[PDB]
Amino acid sequence: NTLTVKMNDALSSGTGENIGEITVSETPYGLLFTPHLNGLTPGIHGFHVHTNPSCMPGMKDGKEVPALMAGGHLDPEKTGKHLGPYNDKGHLGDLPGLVVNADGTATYPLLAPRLKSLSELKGHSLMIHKGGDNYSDKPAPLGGGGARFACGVI
Amino acid sequence: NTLTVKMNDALSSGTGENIGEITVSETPYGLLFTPHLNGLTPGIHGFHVHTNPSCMPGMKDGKEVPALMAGGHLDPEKTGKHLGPYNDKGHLGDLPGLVVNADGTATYPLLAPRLKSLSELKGHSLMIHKGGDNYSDKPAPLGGGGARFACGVIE
Ligand SMILES: [Cu+2]
Ligand SMILES: [Cu+2]
Ligand SMILES: [Zn+2]
Ligand SMILES: [Zn+2]
Repeated sequence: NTLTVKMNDALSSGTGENIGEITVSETPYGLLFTPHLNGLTPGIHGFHVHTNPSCMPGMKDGKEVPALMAGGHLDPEKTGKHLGPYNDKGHLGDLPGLVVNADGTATYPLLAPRLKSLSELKGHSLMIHKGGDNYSDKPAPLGGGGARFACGVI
Repeated sequence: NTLTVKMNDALSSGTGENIGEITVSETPYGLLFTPHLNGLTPGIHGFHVHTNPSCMPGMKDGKEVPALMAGGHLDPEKTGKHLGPYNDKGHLGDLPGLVVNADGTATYPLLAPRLKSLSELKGHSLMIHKGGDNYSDKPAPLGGGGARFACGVIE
């Protein structure tokens, strides 16, 4: 049982290059996200599930913002707080930071214990930000992920 | 709720330099291993709990092998299979691969959902191998961790 999520670079002018795909599976402890991607800045990237089934860019006060139409972080309990994949009090869509190797690839598997079923990701999207994620709204909001680099509807 | 384990480079002649410590904490989802290490090769390293409370070098077939006395991967139900930290059918000691940044540091926290109490780690050891870990015995046995680079013992 799997979900193959294709990921594409998000541009302010639209959808860019494909950079691989992410395969999600169920384990006795939660959903496992096993990436197979390339062309990413080495390091740890914010990685979250967003509300809307779209990666389309959008205008914000007159400026085009990449993958803006994705909406915010999946948060069916309107917590309104970014606390990470290990805190039952924040965004349910908060996944562990994506690990990007030194050669630009991402292969390290990520476990999101709070997510249990493949039906929970239906009608949403997976996002990879430019920045990292400190699993909090301080000092920088939303973990400090900043701009949206790549996105997948799934 | 916390546990600290000092890690030391493993050499054939004995215990080497200290490279920091790993703090283990209990969470509603299992044991969390938060490393504070340095002096590792960038990338992903095999990271597992080993049976024996020892990091001393041993010898096997003509050579001195670093931290050999630590024994094998903690496997209570003698599965004999290295399936990773999310598979109940393998080594209970199988932790997620250790993430080492580009500057040789290790800080990325690792969650091992299969362990729920600090007590389960008592009388064992934590191991950091030279190679990675694909959570399988194929193509290479034991996720391909290979040689033992650093080790720490525990109560
Ligand atoms: Cu996000
Ligand atoms: Cu090992
Ligand atoms: Zn969030
Ligand atoms: Zn193992």
